[PDB]
Amino acid sequence: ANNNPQGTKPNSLVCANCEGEGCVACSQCKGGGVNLIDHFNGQFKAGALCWLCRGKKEVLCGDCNGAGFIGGFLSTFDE
Amino acid sequence: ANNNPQGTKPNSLVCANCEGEGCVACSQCKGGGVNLIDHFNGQFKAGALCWLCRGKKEVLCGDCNGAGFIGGFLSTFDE
Amino acid sequence: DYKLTYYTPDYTPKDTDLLAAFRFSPQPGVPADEAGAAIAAESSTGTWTTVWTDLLTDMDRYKGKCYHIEPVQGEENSYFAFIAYPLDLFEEGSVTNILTSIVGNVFGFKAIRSLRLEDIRFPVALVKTFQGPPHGIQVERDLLNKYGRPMLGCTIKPKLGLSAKNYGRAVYECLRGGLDFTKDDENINSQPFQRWRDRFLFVADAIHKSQAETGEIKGHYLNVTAPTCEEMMKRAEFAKELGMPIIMHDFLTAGFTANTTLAKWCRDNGVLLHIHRAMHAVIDRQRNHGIHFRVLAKCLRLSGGDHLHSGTVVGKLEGDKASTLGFVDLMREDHIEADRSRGVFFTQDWASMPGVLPVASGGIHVWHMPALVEIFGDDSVLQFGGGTLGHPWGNAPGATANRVALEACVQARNEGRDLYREGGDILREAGKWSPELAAALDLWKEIKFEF
Amino acid sequence: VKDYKLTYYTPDYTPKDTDLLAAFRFSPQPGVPADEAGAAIAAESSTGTWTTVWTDLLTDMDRYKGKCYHIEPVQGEENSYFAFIAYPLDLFEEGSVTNILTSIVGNVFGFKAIRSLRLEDIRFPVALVKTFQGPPHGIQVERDLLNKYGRPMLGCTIKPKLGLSAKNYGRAVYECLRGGLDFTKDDENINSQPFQRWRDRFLFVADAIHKSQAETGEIKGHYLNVTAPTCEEMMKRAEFAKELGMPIIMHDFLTAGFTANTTLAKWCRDNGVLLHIHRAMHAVIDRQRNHGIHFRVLAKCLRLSGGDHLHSGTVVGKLEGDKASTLGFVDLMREDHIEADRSRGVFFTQDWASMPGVLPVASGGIHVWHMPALVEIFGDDSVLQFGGGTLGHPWGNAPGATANRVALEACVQARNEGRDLYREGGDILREAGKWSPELAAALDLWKEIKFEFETM
Amino acid sequence: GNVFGFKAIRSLRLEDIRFPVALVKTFQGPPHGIQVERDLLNKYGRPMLGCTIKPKLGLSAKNYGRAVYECLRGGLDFTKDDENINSQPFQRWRDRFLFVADAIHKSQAETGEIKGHY
Repeated sequence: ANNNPQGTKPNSLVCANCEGEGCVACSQCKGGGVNLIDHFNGQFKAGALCWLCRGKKEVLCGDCNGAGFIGGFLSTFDE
Repeated sequence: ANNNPQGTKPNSLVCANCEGEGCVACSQCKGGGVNLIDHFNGQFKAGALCWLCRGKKEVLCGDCNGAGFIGGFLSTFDE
Repeated sequence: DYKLTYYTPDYTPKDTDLLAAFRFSPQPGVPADEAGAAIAAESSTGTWTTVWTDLLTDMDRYKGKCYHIEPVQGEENSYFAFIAYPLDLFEEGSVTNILTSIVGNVFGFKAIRSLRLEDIRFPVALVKTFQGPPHGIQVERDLLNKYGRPMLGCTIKPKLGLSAKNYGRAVYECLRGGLDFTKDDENINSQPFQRWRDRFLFVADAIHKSQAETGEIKGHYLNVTAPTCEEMMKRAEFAKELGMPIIMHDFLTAGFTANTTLAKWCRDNGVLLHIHRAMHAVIDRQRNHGIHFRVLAKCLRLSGGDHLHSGTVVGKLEGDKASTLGFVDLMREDHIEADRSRGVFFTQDWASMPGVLPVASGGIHVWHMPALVEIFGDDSVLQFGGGTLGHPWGNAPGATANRVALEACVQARNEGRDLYREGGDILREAGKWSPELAAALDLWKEIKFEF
Repeated sequence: VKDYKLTYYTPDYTPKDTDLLAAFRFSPQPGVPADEAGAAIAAESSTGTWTTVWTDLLTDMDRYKGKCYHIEPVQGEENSYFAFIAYPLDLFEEGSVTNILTSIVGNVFGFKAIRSLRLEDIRFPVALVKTFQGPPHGIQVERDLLNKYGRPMLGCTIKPKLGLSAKNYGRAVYECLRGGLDFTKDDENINSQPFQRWRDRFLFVADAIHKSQAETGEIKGHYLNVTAPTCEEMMKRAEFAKELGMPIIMHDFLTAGFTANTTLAKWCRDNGVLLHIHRAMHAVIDRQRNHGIHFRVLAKCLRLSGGDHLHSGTVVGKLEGDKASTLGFVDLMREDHIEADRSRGVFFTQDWASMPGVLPVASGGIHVWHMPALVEIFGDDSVLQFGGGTLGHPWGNAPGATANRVALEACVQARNEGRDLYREGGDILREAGKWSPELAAALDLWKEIKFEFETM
Repeated sequence: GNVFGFKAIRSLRLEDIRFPVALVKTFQGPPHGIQVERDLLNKYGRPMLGCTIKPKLGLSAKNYGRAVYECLRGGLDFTKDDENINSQPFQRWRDRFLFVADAIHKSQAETGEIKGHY
């Protein structure tokens, strides 16, 4: 996925990564919904649900934590 | 003597009127201690102690109330 | 996020919404609309999205909505922002909850240089759940039986290093002369050189003597600010047992919980409460960061209090004088229309809640008597510092000087004369039948100017 | 005092060990000198006169007044000075913070001949430290009670949820506590509000605590918010919370005041619960670097009044200029003797006379990739609050708690074994995220830091 | 504590002791002091003087009160209860307190000063 550590739009406050959505697409199944490769040893085998998103094709975003912007008690450190 | 503003010294917080003494000389008995004219008909006239300063030769400065400077609390909270 | 969902510029606010007006200055690079939406989101659920709120379709019932971001003229890189909060976010009877919910963590936002809270509007639905002033204005003017003129008070300046015996004697001298109230210094509680029970005893003795001697009703504000709540209640109960009619408190160092507790006690036990405003310049002195004082005056009128310090307006330039007149009107009156020229941002209706009494202080003397008498009117108290204790003759002569000057000015205002132009003339024709007023007019040489 | 040196600016004066010292940073109006402004600040904080007209009326005086004994310019800024002032001990009541505040910062901040004034530090003598109570329990007693040695403590706040019933609140608390956390925390602005009254919340939270603690075998807790309109309500809430058997409560020491905080601290000392202090409405007082009251003064006043935990803010994302100040005032509230050092903001040497310490709480948007740094900066005498880094795990709350627990234990074990934690955090967390799916999912959801050359 | 029982010394005596200010400031001290006590009394300039009642035992409550009244009317300031008279069978305490209060009020309203009995 993107490699912005924690970045906004050029002038706006909207976080660039999620574009203000607050949610991104799963990076394991690529929005597919089912697992593709066996991952650990065989307890997560291909054909079943995705091991990460549990079958929702949509996860939260790290830089902007569910807040459509950068700053505040969710995305930044409290002083 | 009757200069309108409270009048701090030039570039100095100290009040000019008393020059930091906090006290001035009586402008009625001329620092003498006894009356010079009759003021209230039949009550305060020459011979006895000054009617204003009661014979102490010194009164409080009008500009500052003993503060010794103009911007304090006893003086300047008249905004 | 081209849609902001928090900046609804066409939203009109209800009559059960709490409105707030901020003045903010955004960082370089950030626009104004998004800064307003961010101020609306920080002081509520701190999200623009709906990834948590959409738990079971329980959305947007507990979020604020910016609806006006007009800019302020004169200054640039500085704007006004209006915000509307629902009513079911706040609890009843608690001012701490309102403060915590609004100004809790918005001031620590990172994408703004500075942020100030200028006004606030409480709906009637929320005004009716607080107690308010214990007594008010009409009741506290009927209890003391003083009609048709301001009240007179004196502060005792030789604060520290005075035995309780001498303290009582000074109080007796001042009250016997003709004043109404004496005030206890702000930082005199229980120091080792003068404990509080002794002070209370001798002050009560002096009050009883002077009141039985002069026929009027006298009083002394007794400072009950304590380290805990048990000590505060002990002091208040003892001051009531002696028969004292009024006490004192500090609502910004002791807090709002202690002030609400004391206000409820004072309502139940028939005592009047005077509120001193120490430690207030720490919050609101700079015009670019803090909490304007009219917001704290409103919060005080809500929680409790009968008198309130407000500061003189005799020497302010303009705007500041207009601002102080505005937030005096916000305290004494019952319905205030929006007039931005004198601070008031929103229309406030108090639903027949009693008023609060302004107090002027800070080094005023007899020559200021006309101006004050026509600015604050007759619903106010006038505190004198050195203007009473500095008379060349003593304390009782200074008391009588101030009393004579005040009654002369008010009698001259009643007849229809003008106090701006010929106030000094009134004082001069009054300072002929009395030596004390003549000595006072000769000591304070300040006849500065009028009109 | 026109050309006389004012009897308030005595640079040849050295203070006693029973004097309260204060350091102001001020900037005077155009035209006014520096020494006169210092002497005027000294005269405002006490008897407001330079002369002897009022005071010396019949006997001795000049023993209830402050003395500015040092003035020096600030380096890097022009028209900005430091003034040091020394007050006697007879001016202050025994056991009251309200009195110290209203006697020092009472009405000096409104002086007209000053553009701006800030209170940078303060020094209480031991003779005054001994008349206060201090923290109810402290650090060691608290550690013994919770029975948690070695590691920092873990917590989670249910922050971005406002409108939940009481039962779902208890359910979320249970899922977090069962997963492996130690403390759960209320939202800071939750009280008895129409959608969620306080007694219901207390009941269901207590039930969740009992269930989880019984089925996991260790002591767990939830900071219940007992902030109230009056003191009767506050005492009712605290008594009912003790009845249920709760170990810890919460309070806001700036909107409720110092009288209520002192009363609550004495109650907590008598009844044996721990007190967690939440700093709210503080940026109103100390954000601008030119006016207000810096936060180390309030941290000292809280250590005096009462409190076991205190919010202090993280340092993972600050400049060294301010990271130094934060580390300074974190040492000012854990140790017992702090030597003067201006690089870390400490102005005076403070000795605490065996008074216990408080516990720093580091909160606000932190996730697993910060766990190395936080473990080596704050040490292991602290609490770590995870707001969003826990409730946002891709498949629940208990897995998020388990992920955070695993990461913390991995980091502290690695620190014990001698390895570094600045050049070796990433590979530590990646090696630990091998035999646990929860930590792997947590590492993939958020993203690494990559601070700088090799360290901070 | 047990230092006085130490068997390797013949005799031991504690002569003085110095309390630091840090420790002095945690005690209450005298309830009133000297200034306060003088102020309530309003007795300035002279040492106060008082009496003790040595015809101690056997006296009823009323004769005790009468002796106190006669002594206080003469011009003394303080009168004193006998050190070992608390609630003996011949004279209980409530009756003694009653009659002593009566005598104090009489003599104080008669002369015009502030009288007292320990």
